[PDB]
Amino acid sequence: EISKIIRERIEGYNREVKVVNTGTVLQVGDGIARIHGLDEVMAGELVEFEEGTIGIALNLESNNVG
Amino acid sequence: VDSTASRYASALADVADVTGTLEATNSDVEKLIRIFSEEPVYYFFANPVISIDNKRSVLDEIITTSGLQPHTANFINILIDSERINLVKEILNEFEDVFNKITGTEVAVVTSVVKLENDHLAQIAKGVQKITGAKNVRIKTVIDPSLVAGFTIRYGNEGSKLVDMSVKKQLEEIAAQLE
Repeated sequence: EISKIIRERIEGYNREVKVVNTGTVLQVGDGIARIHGLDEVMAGELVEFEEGTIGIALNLESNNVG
Repeated sequence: VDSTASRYASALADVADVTGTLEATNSDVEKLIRIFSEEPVYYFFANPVISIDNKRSVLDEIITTSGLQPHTANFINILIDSERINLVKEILNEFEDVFNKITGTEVAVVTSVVKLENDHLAQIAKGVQKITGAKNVRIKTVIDPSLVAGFTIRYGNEGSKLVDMSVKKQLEEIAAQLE
């Protein structure tokens, strides 16, 4: 059984990472990034990065987004 | 079967077998399965984005409350280091099948329209240890109404070998009258 401290701790980590319209970069190589998250991004949506680069979402895989 | 989920579970059982904690380890593995059912708990461990360092600290706290076996705590730590926490659920389920093999036990499934008594279960266990060679036999019951009256058991290494007499009489009589 998970205690009350450990339940609110994991949701503390989980609440932060799972933002609604945001993502996290997993890989970058030679013109393509794989993004963790972006759960509500749609096929073909423009996707803006933190340095400022713009991307287009093509592969909406079940784990990540190409 | 030999897939990565199966491969890891087999290792976990082998170390328990060596150290004679097969009963002790099995309880802990059953205890883990309750832990990782929760969508929120499983998601936290599984996703790549959450930092690995944070995962260990949380994992250690979880282990302490749980009071898991010393190897079992390692085994999860090994999974986390080697990235295979995305397939924990497959691994945990796989261990049960391996654990029966080591004991020499066998599992059986018997199903009925209405609940039944213990002596019937013991005699089905007798027959399954006869035709199977369980060192020991094991049994499970699932009440399903859409049959007529019978019992169906299900056994083997996988959930494969099936004998029954409820509706197989009726479907058999359709397929025997077409003859």
